Amino acid sequence: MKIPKFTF
Amino acid sequence: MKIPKFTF
Amino acid sequence: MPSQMEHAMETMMFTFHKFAGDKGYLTKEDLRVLMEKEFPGFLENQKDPLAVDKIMKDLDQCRDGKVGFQSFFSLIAGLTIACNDYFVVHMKQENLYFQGDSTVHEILSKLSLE
Amino acid sequence: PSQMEHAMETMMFTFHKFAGDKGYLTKEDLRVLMEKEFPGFLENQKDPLAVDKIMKDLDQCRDGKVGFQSFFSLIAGLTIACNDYFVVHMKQENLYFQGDSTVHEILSKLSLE
Repeated sequence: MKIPKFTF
Repeated sequence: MKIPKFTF
Repeated sequence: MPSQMEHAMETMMFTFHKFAGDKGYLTKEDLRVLMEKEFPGFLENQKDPLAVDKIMKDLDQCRDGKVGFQSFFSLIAGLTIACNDYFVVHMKQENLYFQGDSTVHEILSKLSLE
Repeated sequence: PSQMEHAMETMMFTFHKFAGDKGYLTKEDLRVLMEKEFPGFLENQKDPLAVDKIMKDLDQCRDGKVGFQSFFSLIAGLTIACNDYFVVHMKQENLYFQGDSTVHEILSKLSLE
């Protein structure tokens, strides 16, 4: 499963 | 992501 | 008498089907509506009007305009895993108590798509 | 009071409740987590090694420790399977299922491949 990356 | 496989 | 985890899973299942409807998948517009209701702050907070289009593009198993459940789940994985990392870095050491119906909303406002 | 944001909090805080300060789950922590959060599930498996097998199949799981993304891949695997089951047997079908929890019911129909 590919997962989108969110950053902070 | 690897995902465990469950069946039915 | 479902456990907390069982109810959370059910929430995610049923949320997908609510916006997917009978065709059983989400269009981009479906996903936009889903996100505006279920992650109220989120899209608009992004400084990018193509945010949903970019997200749609980066969702596993998602290639001809259609977002299936597995693809929908990868979105939730990305968001939650990023929320967790923020929580671990910035919040966990700092309090024993955390507000329900509040903390993930607060953390989502700190996130931007890569 | 978004239901999705609530569900995410549940998943995050469930992991940390059982992982504690060390910030990961052991095999024993996972067993205790599953016993409470998926009541009946392991016992329904006909297998005293079901948890050991599950761990083996988790993502980024290699040294006896289950981190959060690993934990999430467990939830993903169970939820995706429940959804396939639901779509096939409960959604269009038509329904009149009167249980309190459809996910509890579907979980009693799953096993690991």
